[PDB]
Amino acid sequence: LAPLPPHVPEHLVFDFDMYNPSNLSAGVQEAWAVLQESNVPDLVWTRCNGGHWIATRGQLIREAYEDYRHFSSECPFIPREAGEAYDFIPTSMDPPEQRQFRALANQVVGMPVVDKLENRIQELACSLIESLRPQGQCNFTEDYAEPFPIRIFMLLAGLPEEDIPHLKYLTDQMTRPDGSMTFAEAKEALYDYLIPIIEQRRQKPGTDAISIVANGQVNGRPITSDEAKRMCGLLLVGGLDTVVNFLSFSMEFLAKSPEHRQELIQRPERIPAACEELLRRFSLVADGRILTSDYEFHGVQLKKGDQILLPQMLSGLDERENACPMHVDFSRQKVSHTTFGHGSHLCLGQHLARREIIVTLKEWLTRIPDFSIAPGAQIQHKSGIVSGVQALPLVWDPATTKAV
Ligand code: HEM
Ligand SMILES: CC1(C)[C@@H]2CC[C@@]1(C)C(=O)C2
Ligand SMILES: [K+]
Repeated sequence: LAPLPPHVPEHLVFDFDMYNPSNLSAGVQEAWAVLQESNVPDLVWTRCNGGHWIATRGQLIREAYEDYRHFSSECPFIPREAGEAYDFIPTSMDPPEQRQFRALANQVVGMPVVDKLENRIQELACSLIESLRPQGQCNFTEDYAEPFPIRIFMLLAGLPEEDIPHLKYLTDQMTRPDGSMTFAEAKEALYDYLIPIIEQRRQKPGTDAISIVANGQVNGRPITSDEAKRMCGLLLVGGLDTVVNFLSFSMEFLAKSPEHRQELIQRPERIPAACEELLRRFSLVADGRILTSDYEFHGVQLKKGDQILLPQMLSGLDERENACPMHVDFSRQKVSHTTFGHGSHLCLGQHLARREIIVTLKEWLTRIPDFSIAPGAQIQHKSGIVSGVQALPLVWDPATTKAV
């Protein structure tokens, strides 16, 4: 626990640890939701992880993402040393400067590429599921959650699949560090990987995402090698540590809820709406901002340089935003969340992510309609900048499945 700063009143202290929350065994979203109990103020100070503010309600989270003059993306991660080393583009930049880089990132991960990759996304989902179908069991995180999104990103990026173990290790040290590497060390190893590839693709431009970023233009002028690396690094993290985790939270839920499986089996056209409700209930990201100057926000004095965690996960879990927020309702009329961000840094890979999710739900339920958590298993979650699932053993009777 770090020393309570003079300007922070004792009454706003709530020592929540975002990398190892106290109620983790009840589920990671349940763990973070203890910040929304009756007794907790809208804005708390935790002495964990060097000390920082935590906005616990959607209203505050949304408001702070909107106000980039007061809440800057220059230092967006806790701990402070990770935020300071963080220099990915466009996420480490505030408008106006940030905006020219979004258009180039959109070219490689936006709807354009989702349409280039439509056939391969569909084919890989169906192939991986058909291969598992006759087995009557799988380790979902290793057998589908990782390979499906990761192989698609490595295809898009023109990178060999043999590089996956190394890159997935490094990306995971930036979001759920095990202690072996600091953020700065993981980030520099990621750049060390990309440096030579970017120079080669600048000399001999190809069709892959690294070539397109490395030879791209930003508001009509050529991107620099340095800028290309800082954008590429960010795409590698997005590709290897977002959807990968979300798919396991969703499959864990479906394995525990036969009535929700039945609803999507009976009415497959509800899968897009089901995806959005699952994106709210199993929201999983939490980054934040740094105060650019002293500022009074919602009755609380904030000081220049103070870090504030604005958990994207928390907005849709707020009861003031959604009634009975821990219940999954595929017919929920107004599904409000900030799972993909809020403000000018809204996720650019959200269309790729929703396609991957929707394809997985549809193709899994077509072939393996009935499945459950392996008998006796207790599913364990992990927390960080992006939360996840440690392992997800599933079982089913092959006699209830069908080959397409
Ligand atoms: C379930 C999946 C995903 C979730 C929940 C998610 C969540 C987020 C969030 C919350 C942000 C904003 C961060 C901030 O404001 O500091 C963000 C930004 C971004 N995400 Fe996604 N993401 C997902 C998938 C992806 C994928 C597959 C990619 C592909 C690389 C990707 C690429 C990006 C990019 C490039 C940005 C930066 C936009 C900017 O800073 O202007 N994301 N994402
Ligand atoms: C917070 C995020 C999910 C968003 C995209 C990848 C991520 C870890 C970043 O560094 C930005
Ligand atoms: K920084």
